Amino acid sequence: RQVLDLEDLVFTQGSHFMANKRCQLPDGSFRRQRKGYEEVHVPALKPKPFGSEEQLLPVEKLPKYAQAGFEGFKTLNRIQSKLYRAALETDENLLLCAPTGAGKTNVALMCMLREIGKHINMDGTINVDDFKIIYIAPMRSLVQEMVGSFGKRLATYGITVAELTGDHQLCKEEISATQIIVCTPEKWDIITRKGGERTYTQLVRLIILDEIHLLHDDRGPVLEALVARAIRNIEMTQEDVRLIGLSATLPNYEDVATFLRVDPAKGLFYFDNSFRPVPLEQTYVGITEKKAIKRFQIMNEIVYEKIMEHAGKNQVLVFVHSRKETGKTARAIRDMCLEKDTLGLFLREGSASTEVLRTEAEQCKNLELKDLLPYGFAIHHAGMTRVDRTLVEDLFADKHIQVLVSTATLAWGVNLPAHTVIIKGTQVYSPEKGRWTELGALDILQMLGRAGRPQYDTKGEGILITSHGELQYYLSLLNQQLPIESQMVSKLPDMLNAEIVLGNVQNAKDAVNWLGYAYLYIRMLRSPTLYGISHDDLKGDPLLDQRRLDLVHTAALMLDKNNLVKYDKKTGNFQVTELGRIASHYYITNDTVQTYNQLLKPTLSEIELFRVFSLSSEFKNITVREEEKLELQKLLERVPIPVKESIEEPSAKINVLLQAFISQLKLEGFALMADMVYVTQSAGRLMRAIFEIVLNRGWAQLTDKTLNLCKMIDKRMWQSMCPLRQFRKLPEEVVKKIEKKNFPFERLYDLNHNEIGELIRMPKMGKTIHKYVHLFPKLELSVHLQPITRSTLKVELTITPDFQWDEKVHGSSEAFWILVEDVDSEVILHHEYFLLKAKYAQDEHLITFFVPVFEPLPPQYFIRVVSDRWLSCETQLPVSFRHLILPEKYPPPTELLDLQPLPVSALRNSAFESLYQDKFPFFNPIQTQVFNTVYNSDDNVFVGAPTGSGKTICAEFAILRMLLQSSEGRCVYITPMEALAEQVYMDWYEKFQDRLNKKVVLLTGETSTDLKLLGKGNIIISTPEKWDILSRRWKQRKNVQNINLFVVDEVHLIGGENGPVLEVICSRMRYISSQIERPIRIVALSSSLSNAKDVAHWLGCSATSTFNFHPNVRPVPLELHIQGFNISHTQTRLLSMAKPVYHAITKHSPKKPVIVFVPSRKQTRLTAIDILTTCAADIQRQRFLHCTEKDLIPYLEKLSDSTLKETLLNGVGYLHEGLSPMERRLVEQLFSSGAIQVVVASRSLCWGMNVAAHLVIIMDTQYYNGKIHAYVDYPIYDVLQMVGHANRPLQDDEGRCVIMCQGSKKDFFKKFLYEPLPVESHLDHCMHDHFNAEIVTKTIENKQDAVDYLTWTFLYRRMTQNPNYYNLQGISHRHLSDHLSELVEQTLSDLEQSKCISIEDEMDVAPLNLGMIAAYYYINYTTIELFSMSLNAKTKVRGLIEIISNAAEYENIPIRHHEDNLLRQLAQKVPHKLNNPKFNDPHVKTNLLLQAHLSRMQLSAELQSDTEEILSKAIRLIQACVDVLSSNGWLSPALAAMELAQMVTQAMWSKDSYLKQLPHFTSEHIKRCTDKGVESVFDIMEMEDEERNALLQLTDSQIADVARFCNRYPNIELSYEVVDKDSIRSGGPVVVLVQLEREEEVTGPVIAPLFPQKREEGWWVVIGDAKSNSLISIKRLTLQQKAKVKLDFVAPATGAHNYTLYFMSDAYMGCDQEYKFSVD
Amino acid sequence: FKEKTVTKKRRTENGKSRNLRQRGDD
Repeated sequence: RQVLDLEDLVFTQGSHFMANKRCQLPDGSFRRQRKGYEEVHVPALKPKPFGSEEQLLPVEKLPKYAQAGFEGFKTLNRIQSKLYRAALETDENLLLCAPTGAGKTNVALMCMLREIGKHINMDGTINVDDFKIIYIAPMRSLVQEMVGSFGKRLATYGITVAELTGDHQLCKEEISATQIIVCTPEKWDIITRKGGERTYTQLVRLIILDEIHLLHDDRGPVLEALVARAIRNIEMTQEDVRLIGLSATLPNYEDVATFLRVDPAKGLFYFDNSFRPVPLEQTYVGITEKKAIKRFQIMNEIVYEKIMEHAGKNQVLVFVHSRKETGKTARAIRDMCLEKDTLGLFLREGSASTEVLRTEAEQCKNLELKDLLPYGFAIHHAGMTRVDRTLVEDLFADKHIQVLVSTATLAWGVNLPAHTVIIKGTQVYSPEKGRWTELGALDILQMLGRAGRPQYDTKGEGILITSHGELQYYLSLLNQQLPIESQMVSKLPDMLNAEIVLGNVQNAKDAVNWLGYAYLYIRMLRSPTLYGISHDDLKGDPLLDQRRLDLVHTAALMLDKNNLVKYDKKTGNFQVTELGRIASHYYITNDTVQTYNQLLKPTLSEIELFRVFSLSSEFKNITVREEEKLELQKLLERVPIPVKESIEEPSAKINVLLQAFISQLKLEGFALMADMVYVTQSAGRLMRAIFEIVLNRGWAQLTDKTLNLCKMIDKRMWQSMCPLRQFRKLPEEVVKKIEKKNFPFERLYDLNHNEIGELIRMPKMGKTIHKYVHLFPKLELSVHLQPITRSTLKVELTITPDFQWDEKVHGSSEAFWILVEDVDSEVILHHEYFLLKAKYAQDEHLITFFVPVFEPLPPQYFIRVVSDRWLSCETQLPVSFRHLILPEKYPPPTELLDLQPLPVSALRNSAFESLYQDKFPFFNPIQTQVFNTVYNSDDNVFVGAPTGSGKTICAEFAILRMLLQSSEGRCVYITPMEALAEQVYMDWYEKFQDRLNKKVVLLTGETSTDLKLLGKGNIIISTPEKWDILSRRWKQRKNVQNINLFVVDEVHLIGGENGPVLEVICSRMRYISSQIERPIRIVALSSSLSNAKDVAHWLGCSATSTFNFHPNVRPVPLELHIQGFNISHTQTRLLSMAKPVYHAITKHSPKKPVIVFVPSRKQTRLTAIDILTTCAADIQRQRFLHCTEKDLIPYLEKLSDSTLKETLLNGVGYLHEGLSPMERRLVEQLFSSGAIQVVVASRSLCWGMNVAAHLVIIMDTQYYNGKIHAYVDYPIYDVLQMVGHANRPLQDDEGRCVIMCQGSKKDFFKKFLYEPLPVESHLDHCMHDHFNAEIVTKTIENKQDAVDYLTWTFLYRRMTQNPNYYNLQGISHRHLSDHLSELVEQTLSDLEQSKCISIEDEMDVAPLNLGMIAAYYYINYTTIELFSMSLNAKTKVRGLIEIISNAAEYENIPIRHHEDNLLRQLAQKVPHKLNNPKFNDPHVKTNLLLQAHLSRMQLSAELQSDTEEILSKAIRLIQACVDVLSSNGWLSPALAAMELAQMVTQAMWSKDSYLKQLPHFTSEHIKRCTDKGVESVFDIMEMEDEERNALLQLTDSQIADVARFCNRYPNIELSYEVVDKDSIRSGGPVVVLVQLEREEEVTGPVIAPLFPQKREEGWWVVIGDAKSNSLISIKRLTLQQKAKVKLDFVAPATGAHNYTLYFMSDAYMGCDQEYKFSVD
Repeated sequence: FKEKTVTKKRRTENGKSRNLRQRGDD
C-alpha cells in the first residue's frame, strides 16, 4: 500500500467546480451584450408533444387507499402519470431526474402512500407502530414546509410527520412518536453516528433522498456516507429498505442510479428541461464590472429595467441574499421608479382603486411593510412577525403585491409561485468558508422552480443576476450540461473514523470493501483520469482494489498519528481508541483532536481554556475583517474574561465573540452576526467533547471548569451572577436587585417568603421567588463506607431529592455526575452518571461503588454530585478517614508444590481405583498435594482452589476414607445451590451407588421423608435450608448427631446472599461435634480466599491442613479480557454490544464451543437472533453448525419452540428457564456432542449447567431490579462462577473469558477477578429467625447463652479482623463484647416485641406460642407477627389471600421490566379487586397471581413461572395461618383457611362447583351434568358406568382417567365416641376418641393437576361451637390406612352444650364431614 | 385478554351415613 496525497486528489472550490467542458446552449437561446454586462435569454421550451396512447391519470383511477391524500386535484401531471406505476405498484428503488418545480414531492408522496398501503390493517385503519419513513431534505426551511404539507396531506390516515431537530434525547422521543421523519442530511447522519437510530432501524422501510444531486456541493461526504451505510446495511442484515432519489436533470445520472442500486431498465426515470410542466424562459445576466461600487450600482438599474417589462401585467418575485437586504432593495427600487417619470403609477395600477383598496385597508401594520404596501411593494423574510409573513403570502396569492422582494427561505418555506422571478446578487456570505461565495446550485434550481404559476401562466420568464465570470457555471447548471462529481476524497478520514466507531469495518479489508459502495468508487471507475488515475493504472487493476488499499493505509496512519484509532501495519486491524469514539460522536475533524491533545493539560486555567477552544480546526479559515476591527475593540473591554496572547488574531476574534454571546451583548454589525452564529452553534458541540475528553482522563479541575463552561454556553449565563436567571419567567430587574446584594444563594433556602420579600424590599412577589427557590434542584447526600480489602473500599451513597418537581421547569428527568476526588482534589478516582426520573422523584436512591485507597491514608475524599445542565447546582460531601481501620493484610497463598503426579493406584482398595482408572491415570497437581492430608489423615481440612480444579475429587477422597474407616458410615454434603445439588447427586449416583453399592440420597422438602432418607442413606446431598430444617432439632434426632463426615461446598458463598443459613448450619455442626465427644470431620471446599486463615480457624482446620491456592494455579490457564463500554442507558448499551459479541467470537474462538451469558430471559432470544443475522451477514454462512441437518432432524422433532428450531438449523442454540427440562437436556447434549458451536444462556441458569466451552462471554454484568426499580450488578461470586465454565481440560490448552461491562465497573472487575477475594459474613442482619429457632429448642435459655453461641459463628471471627465493616469502632476485647451484647440485646428485644419470646428479669428468655409456630414451619418471624396482627375473628377468604400475599417470603420475587402493563391488564380480570395498588410492589403481584391461578385462567408463559414459585411457598403459609387462628380460638376463619388450602391445591374458587376438579371437564360438560342431578364426585363413584359414559363425551382416556381420579379421590369413614359421657362434670377434662378408616388402600400421592409440586393428603379434626364461633380443639394428622385420634378440652359450666365435629381435608374439596353431638 | 387453561371402572361401595358439609354459598 502506498501513501496518496489527499489534497491533490480532491477537486477544490466545492460546488462551483464544474465537470462541464463547454456547455452547448440550446437551440431556443440567444446572447446579447449591452454596456458592461451581457444578458443571455433562453425562451421557454415548448412542452414535449404527447405520445400515442398517453394521457394524464385521473385521480379516481389509482388505488382507493391512495385516493385520500390527493384531494383537490383533478389529475396527476405528465411526470406523475409516467411514474405512478413504479411508485405505487412496484417496490423498486427509484431515481427521478426531472427539472425543478415539476412535482417531485408528489412522487415521494406516492412512494410513502405505497409504504402506508402495506399496512392498511382492517376497517380503514393504519398500523401506526409498524413502519417509519425517512425523508431527507437539504434545507431546514424546506424541512419545515415539508412537515407542514405532509401533515396536511396525510392527516386523514392518522399519521404524524415531524422535524427531527432538537436534542438527541428529545430526538429519541420524537422519532418514537412519529412515522414520517423529515430531516437534513447532517441531522440524520449525526443521529445515526450517535446511535439514536438503533432502536427503530428495523421499522424504517422507505428512505427518500430529496435533491440527491446535491452531492457535488461538498455535502457529498455526508450524503454518500448515509447512502453507502444504508446499502451496506441492506446487504449485512438482508433486510430490504427502499430508496427513492429525487434529482435535477444533470449529466452522468446513470452513475447516481448505479450508486443508488437502481435498475436502469425499470427504476430510472430521466426528464429534460422540456418536461417542465409550466414553460419558463431562463434569463441570465453577467456583469463584467470590476470595482465593487459600480457593479452594485449597475445591479439596481438592471433590476429596475427588467422589472418594468412586467410592471403592470405580471407579479414579479425578487430574491436577495440577506435578510436586511430585502427592505433595502425594496426601498431602492421604489425610490428609483418614483423619482424618474413616476413609473409607479402603472407599476401599481390602482386604476381608480380597483384593487388598491385592499392594501389601503391592510396598511394597518407596524413594520416597514407599512410604507411599501400602499405602492404594491412588499418584503417577505425570516423574522418580521408570523402574522406578517402569512399576511403577505395571502395578499400575494390574490394577485395584489405586484413586486415582492424576499430571501431564499421563501422558495422552500411555502409554495408561492409567480410569473416572473429574478434572483439578484447570487453572492452570499459563507461563515464556514469565512468569505463571500456564490450560493449553492440546488438553491438556484429550487428558486427557479417556483417561477410560473401552474395554471394561470402560459409561460413565465425567469432572470438571474451574476458576475460575468461565473456565467458558464450557471448556464451549465440549468442547461443540464454540468455533470455531478464526488468530493469524498477530502473528507475521507472522518468518514472512515465514523465507520470504525460504528463497528461496520473491523479490519482494513472491510474498509476496502466499504469504499466499494461509495459514489467516489463509481466515479473513479468511469473517469479515472479526472481523479488522478492513469489509464495504464486503470488497466492494471480493473476494480482498483489496490488503489482503495492505498488510501485506506494513508488515512489509517494519519488517524493513528492523532491516536484517534490504533492501527497495526502487520495485520491491518483497527482498534477504536476512546478519543476516536468521542471525535466521531461530536463531528470533530482529526486536526482538532491533534490540537486538543497537544494543548489540553490538567493545569489549564479558564483563560487558557477559552484560548484552547479558539484554536479549533473548525475555524481554521475564519479571519478578522478590517471594517469590524474597530467594533471588536469596544466588545473586548466589556467581556469579563481577559483575552491574553491576542493581538486581534482569529483566535482573539473567536474568543471575544464567544464571550459576547455568553454575556448576551448586542452587536451592530451584520457580518459579525454570521460569524457570531457559526461559532455559537459549533461551540455547544466542542465544549461537550472536550469535557468528555477530560472526563475520561480523570482530571478533577479541568473537568469541572469545562462542564461549567458547557452549562454557561447552553444557558447564556456567567457563574458570577445569580442562578435564578435560569428560570426565564423571573423578572430581570428583580434578579438584578438580588445580585446587587452580596447575598449567597444557599442562604435563600432557610429564609421564608416574607423575609425574602423584605430583604429584596419587593414583598409583593416575595412568595413567587420563594417558590423558585424550592424549584432549584438540590440533593442531600449520605455515605456509608465499608473497607472490603486493604486497598479498596465500598462506598454506598444515598441521594435524597430536596425540591418540588415541576414538569415545566425540570422536565421528564434530571441528570447528575457523581465524582469521587482525592484529597488534593486534582484527580478523579471514580465517576458515574446518575439519572433522576420524574416518576421516582422524592425517593431515596442508593448507589454503591468501589474506590481505591493507598497505604498512607489521606484525610478525606470529596464526593461531588454536579448537575448536568444547571449552573451552581453541585453538592459536595467530605468522606473522612480519621477513624478508619483497614483490614489486616492477608498471608501469602499456599504455594503449589511441584510434586510428582500421583497415580490412581495410590488408593489401596482396587474397587476404589476402579472408579477413576477409566477417566484418567494421573491426578492434577492440586489433588496430588491434597491427597495425603485428606485420604491418609483424619482431621478437618479446607481446600481453596479456583473453580474447575476438581475439588469434588477431594470430597470423594474424604468419602472414600470414611467408607474404608467404617463399612456403614454417614456423610452429609451441603451445597448452596439447588441445581448444583442435583448435578452432584446424579454424578455420585452414577459413581457410588452403581459401582460401590452404597446408598446415596438427596433431601427433599418433607421432613418425614428427609428423616427416612437420613436413616437409610449413606451419602446425603442437601442444600443449606433443607439441612437446616433437620438439624435445628438435633438434640431429639439421634441420626443428625452421629455422622462421620460433613462436606461443605462453595464455602465462599457465605459472604453473598443466602449466606447466613450456610454459616448457621456450619456453626451448629461445629457445636454438635464439640458437644457429642466424638469428632465430626469437616471438609470445606471453596474458591481461593484472601482470608482463608479465618475460615480455617472457624472450622477448626489446622495450619498445616489449610490449602489456599492462587487463582493462577488453575489446571487450564485462563485468559481474561475485560471490555468496557461508556454507555449509561442499558438498552442502548446492549444494542451496541451485540456486534462485539460476534467479533470476539470470530477473533478468539473461531472453531471451538462458545457460551454467552445474557442478563434476562427475554434478552436471550434477541441475542441469539442478532448473532445469527450477523453471521449470515458475513461471507461465511451457518459456520456455527458442524453436523448435518439430516442428523439434526431427529433432535429437532422433539423441540416445540419455533424460534429455537430456526436457530438450531444454523448452529446457535439458547437456554433459559422457560424451556422444558427435556428441551434443555437435548440442547445441552447437542452442544456437548459438538453439533452446534454457540449457546446463549440466561445468567440465572449459570449454576444449573453441566457443559463447558472454550470461550465464555459475559454480556452485561447488570440486571434490572423492580423492587428497587434500578439496575444492579451481578454478585461477584456469580460472575466468578460464570468465568469458571471456560474449562475444557482434555483438549483445550487454555480457556478464554471475555467480560463485557459498563466502563464504570471495569476497574473493579480487574481488582477482584485476578486474585483471591475476601468473604464477609452477613449473619448480623439476618439473625432473628435463628435466635428464635434456638430458643424454641431450648438451646438458648438466657442472654449469656446467646452471647456464647455467637462465638461459634464466622461473624465473631471477622469482627476482630475487619471491624469497620461491621460498624465496630475498636478492636479490643471490650469493644467486641460490647458490640455482641448490644446486638443480642436488639435481636431479643425485637423478638419480645413480636411476642415470639418472653423475656423475664431482663435475663431469662422462654419460647412463646408464636415462636413455636414460626420455627415449626420454617417461617420468617416478621410473617408470623403480621399474621398475628392482621387476622381477626371475621376474616374471609378474601382477607386471608390478602394477608398471605403480604408474607415476607414473597419479598424476593422478581419484578421484570414492562410487567406493569400486563399486571394492570390482569388486575381487571381477577374476581376480587384491590385498593389502589402499586404495581411494582411484589406483594400486589403475588396477590394478583394467586387470584389468577385460583380462577384457572392462563397468562403469558413468562409470568407463569412466578405462579409456580408462589404456589410452592404458599401451602406452609396457609398451614401457619390455620395454626395461628386455632391458637386464637376462632372457628370460621380457620375453616376459611382450610377451604383456601383445598382450593389453592385444586385451583378453583369456592363458589365454583366441585366438578371442576375432574380432569378434561368444562363448563358445558358441567352444565350437562347439573340438570341431570349430579353435583358431587361421590355420585360419579356411584354411577353405573354406562350413565357416566353416555352422559359425558369421552375417549378411551377420558373415561379411563376420570374414573381413575375418582379412585384416587379419598372416601373415608369415621366414628366418634365421647369417653365417659355420663360421668362428666363441669371443669373436668373432656376426651373424645375418633376412629378413621379407609377400606381402600392408598396408592400414591394426591392427584393435583395444576399444582406443580407433589403433595400428600393432610387432614384436620376440629371440635368447635358454631353458635359462639369458638374453636374448642383442633388436631392435624395424615391418614395412611386407619387412625385412632384423641381430642381433649375442658368442660364449660351449666352442663349441657352441643359442639360440632368438623373433619376437613387440605387437598380435595367436598369430603368435609360434619357430625353433631351433645355433652352432659 | 387471555384464554383459560383447562386441565377403568370403579364401583366400590359400602353402606355409610355419608354426611358432608353444606356449601353455605361461600
